[PDB]
Amino acid sequence: SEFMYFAGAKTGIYRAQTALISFIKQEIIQKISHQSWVIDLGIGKGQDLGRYLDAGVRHLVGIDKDQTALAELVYRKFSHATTRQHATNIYVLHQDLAEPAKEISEKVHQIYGFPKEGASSIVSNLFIHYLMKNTQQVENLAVLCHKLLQPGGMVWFTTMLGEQVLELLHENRIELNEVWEARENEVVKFAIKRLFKEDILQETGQEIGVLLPFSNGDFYNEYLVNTAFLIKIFKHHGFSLVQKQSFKDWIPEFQNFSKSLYKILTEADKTWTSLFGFICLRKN
Ligand SMILES: C[S@@+](CC[C@H](N)C(=O)[O-])C[C@H]1O[C@@H](n2cnc3c(N)ncnc32)[C@H](O)[C@@H]1O
Repeated sequence: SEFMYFAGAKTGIYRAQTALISFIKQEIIQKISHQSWVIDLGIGKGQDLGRYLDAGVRHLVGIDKDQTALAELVYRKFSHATTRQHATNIYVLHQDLAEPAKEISEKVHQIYGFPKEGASSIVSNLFIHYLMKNTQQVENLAVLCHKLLQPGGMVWFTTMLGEQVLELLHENRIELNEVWEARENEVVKFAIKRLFKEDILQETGQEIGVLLPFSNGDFYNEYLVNTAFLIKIFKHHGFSLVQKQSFKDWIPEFQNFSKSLYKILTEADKTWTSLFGFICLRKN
């Protein structure tokens, strides 16, 4: 009897760049070590689960809408055994995070043991763009974060930066349905398809297509995150900006965490990384 699985042959040109992203998420998640209640908005397949465990978070609440992803998080938890401090409890909530923030806050608060006052941190990595659809969706996101947090709680966001993408497209003179491409030794490494007519950054609703790597030109559409607009809506809802910084700024520390991968990062890697950034906000 035999079972065989053949993946497409895939080169390693994304080695160093994806190790940089992992290092960044780890340094961010390390900052909330041993907190009692941490909520993750858009937790997916649990890619950050190893990080949350290494940080000793005590109660992780992970919310996502994709039952398939969440099952992979369950398999990941139960395969792969752990025993390091003191053990994190995990609560997975299957929920569409575009629904009214009041309902989502009620379901979360009904999780056995969730604090009436609220959690200590909200983490969301590469998710908030799904909610940049229109003004109501951004307000909903800020009201949901306000309801789930205790005062002084913090929001730890990670996102593609819409200002930088628009600036990137303009400097390369990319018009409506055209594509910016990275290219390395004659292969398209990264790419962005412009899908907005406007030449000025809109609050909400501007789409681009990002190339999915190792596909044969499959582009997946996302909205642009206007971080100015995001931070401004969060300000209207009781949050102060704490920190806002490009992923490119972790590259020097990265040299101390694997000198090897540091030296292999290419100029296309650095340009792609520059499009992503961290944003910390605190509830007043
Ligand atoms: C880029 S992924 C991965 C997020 C994860 N924290 C990570 O860094 O890998 C974004 C996740 O957002 C989830 N998502 C997209 N739209 C959503 C919605 N309306 N409600 C809840 N989750 C959503 C997807 O299921 C996906 O797992």
